[PDB]
Amino acid sequence: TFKMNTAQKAHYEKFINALENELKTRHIPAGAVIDMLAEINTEALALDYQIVDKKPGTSIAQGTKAAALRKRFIPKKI
Repeated sequence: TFKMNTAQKAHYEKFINALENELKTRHIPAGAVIDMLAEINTEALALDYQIVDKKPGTSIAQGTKAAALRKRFIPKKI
């Protein structure tokens, strides 16, 4: 994330942490992940970056931690 500025990184980390928190108590199905990506990327757009799912069209398992999330949901400057 060395290419990203502080605003982009703050937004991205807020997302990763919130996502980890959601996953404490549930699985998130593939269609919900797609909806989530559109929601967060619409916001990230205003900050000139996007989050890319490296495992697109898949669900996310309960208990998945931030370090794992960061390897799957990768931020890229637009």
